[PDB]
Amino acid sequence: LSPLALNTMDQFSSRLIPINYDQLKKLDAGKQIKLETTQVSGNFGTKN
Amino acid sequence: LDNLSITELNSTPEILDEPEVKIPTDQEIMDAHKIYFADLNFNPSTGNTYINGMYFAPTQTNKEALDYIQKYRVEATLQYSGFKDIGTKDKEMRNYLGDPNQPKTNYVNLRSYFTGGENIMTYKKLRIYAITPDDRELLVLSVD
Amino acid sequence: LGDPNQPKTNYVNLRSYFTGGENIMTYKKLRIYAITPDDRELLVLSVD
Repeated sequence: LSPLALNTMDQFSSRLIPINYDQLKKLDAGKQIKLETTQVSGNFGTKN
Repeated sequence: LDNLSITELNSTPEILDEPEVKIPTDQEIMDAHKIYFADLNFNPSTGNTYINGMYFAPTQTNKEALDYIQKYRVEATLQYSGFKDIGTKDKEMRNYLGDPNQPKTNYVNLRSYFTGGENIMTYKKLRIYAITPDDRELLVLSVD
Repeated sequence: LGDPNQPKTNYVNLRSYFTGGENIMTYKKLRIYAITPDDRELLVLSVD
């Protein structure tokens, strides 16, 4: 399956992720944006 | 014979593989810059015809070599000063020849370099060195 | 034909092809191939 898309930053998924003019110019020069995972939130299962 | 049947079969593999990075050689990088155009400034007083910038035309083969190169280093000749280095700057990726229809290709904006505001003369010495991510510079354009 | 009333139809933008900004001459050789999704091409236009 294809990867999932991440293009919102607000809590309700209604606001896109913007960049500046200079950051856009850096992107036009071939520079690449990296992604770093800092933490993950998750659940485990038990028996009630 | 026994148990003869006709069945439909379904299978949808599309590509199952992806191309390698295939970093260009120096010769390919040099041939990617073989075709170029010079953006000129002509405000008419007495044949001014000063350089504004430098294009690099896209072909059917030089895409991966052109997107491999940024940070062009330029040594040009100013109107009052002589032949000197004017620093290193990133590329700009403008539409070829300013045409809205032509694709975006590498553009060297010579007005943003470390000149003292002086124009860059035409038909004089002019050197542009393509700088790879491997920190090695290659002379890709020579005008004398 | 640029008519707002006429429907949208197939158009070939020859200004966007891999030319060096050069003009394309009329009443000279000109061939256009239609490429099917099956990677099959057909000579649908010829001008000499």
